[PDB]
Amino acid sequence: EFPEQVINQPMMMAARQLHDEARKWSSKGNDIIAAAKRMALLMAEMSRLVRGGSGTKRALIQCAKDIAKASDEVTRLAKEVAKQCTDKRIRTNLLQVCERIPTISTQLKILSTVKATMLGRTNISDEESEQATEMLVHNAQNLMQSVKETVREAEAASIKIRTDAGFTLRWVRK
Amino acid sequence: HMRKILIRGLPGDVTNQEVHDLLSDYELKYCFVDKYKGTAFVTLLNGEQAEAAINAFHQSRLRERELSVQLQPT
Repeated sequence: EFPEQVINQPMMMAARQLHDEARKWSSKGNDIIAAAKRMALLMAEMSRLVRGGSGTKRALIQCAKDIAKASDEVTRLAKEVAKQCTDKRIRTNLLQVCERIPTISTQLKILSTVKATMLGRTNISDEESEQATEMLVHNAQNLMQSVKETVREAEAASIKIRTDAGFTLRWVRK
Repeated sequence: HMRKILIRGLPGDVTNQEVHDLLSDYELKYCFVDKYKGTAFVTLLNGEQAEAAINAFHQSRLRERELSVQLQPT
């Protein structure tokens, strides 16, 4: 429900790739999916902000902060799922992929800051500015890839549950 | 002029509620939020409401994002 194709093609691409993996499921009773959908929507806002020129400084910053908020919740919940999983194979893969999330999301706040201050500047070099933007896209690509890998191993680890009493996300295909 | 305004620059994770809260001081007759575009299409009670909305809300900040409120491009 994001649509086909003044943004940043590769950020929107990454935004869309996450969106599609999470739109596969209903958000109802699955905050992992709700958060994932949110991040994807804020990633899209970012490719837009990445052209912004100015007035985008403050926004670009807030936006990156927003995103990190969303990942912190994907992680937090991914962990409760892993804590309920009874399959070492899966419980492991889950923790593995969701550990990096926080890190990637932090690189993202940092990279976005440099980018923000660079916005407006005329003195900054050509090579410097297109490079700032490409580390952003790179980090964004990997943040999205990580969030979507979680969601899939979160779903896999929803299968063998220690107690139906503990935590549970709702996995209902749309 | 008209009573239709269009808002640009909304947050990525904006909700319809937030828009309605934003313009809590007006009578919404129509309200369509485009989450993929961060743009809203509101329709107000009359010419004056659309004016006051534009004036209060063009260039203000919504969660750290600068808004651009203007008459729906006709």
